[PDB]
Amino acid sequence: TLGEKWKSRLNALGKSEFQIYKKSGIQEVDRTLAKEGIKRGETDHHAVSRGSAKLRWFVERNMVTPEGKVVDLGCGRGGWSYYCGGLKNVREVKGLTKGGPGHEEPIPMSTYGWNLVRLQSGVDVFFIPPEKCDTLLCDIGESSPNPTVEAGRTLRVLNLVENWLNNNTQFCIKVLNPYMPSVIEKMEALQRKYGGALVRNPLSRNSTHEMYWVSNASGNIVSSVNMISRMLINRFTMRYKKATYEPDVDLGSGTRN
Ligand SMILES: Nc1ncnc2c1ncn2[C@@H]1O[C@H](CSCC[C@H](N)C(=O)O)[C@@H](O)[C@H]1O
Repeated sequence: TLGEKWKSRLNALGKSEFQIYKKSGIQEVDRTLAKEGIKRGETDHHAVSRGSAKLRWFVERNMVTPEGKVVDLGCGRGGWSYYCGGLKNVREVKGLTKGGPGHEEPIPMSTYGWNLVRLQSGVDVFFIPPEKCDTLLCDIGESSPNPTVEAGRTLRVLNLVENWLNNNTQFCIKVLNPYMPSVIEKMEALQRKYGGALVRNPLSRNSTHEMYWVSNASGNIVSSVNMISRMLINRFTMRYKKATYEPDVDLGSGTRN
């Protein structure tokens, strides 16, 4: 497929060439100071990761309207959870991850609405009973040189999420590899059953073909992905181009009643 061609080409790049391509013409969050602040123990204002700004991109465009009880599957440090904790119609946020050595452990913060957020690692979302929620978030998906490996991992995530959804469910779910036939088929059925569409976030690096399945979006799946495969391929042709930066998000401080 067109995406697989992109994948072959990506795997043939040298080290230096990869790092450059990875950032060419993408959008980037200015994280220097937020990171230095967290390192000094600062728990107010800062986003634990660039995932906050990433999720904000979708939310400010109403592609996902987090509300009620939010479940963040694979929350990592908590970037997505903490951001939702400060959102108007959100009442509760539950984030889950593996954590442990060689894995991202959630960081305790005092950002706005932190008291509405509960994080816990040592949990493998794939084998715990599904819970009820109003919005389901999931940013799971480890990339690999081999697209068939990504296809399976992706299909696992899609089936995992299919269990946590009902209808009225707001959702933003990462789809690591959306171009492999197997994943495309699944997405067509899921779209057919739960709506929404796939969207490319300008903050995603060129090194990944990741797209997110957002509930409040529309668009033909096959058409979605290809449009993006062509983009990523075109970006290979770029010379001496870097990312455009933007200020990170300020998450406030304070509790919510
Ligand atoms: N089976 C599983 N169960 C729980 N967590 C998992 C998992 N597989 C992967 N993960 C976690 O999924 C996380 C995805 S990266 C998290 C980004 C987060 N949205 C943020 O903005 O900070 C990784 O940290 C990984 O540790």
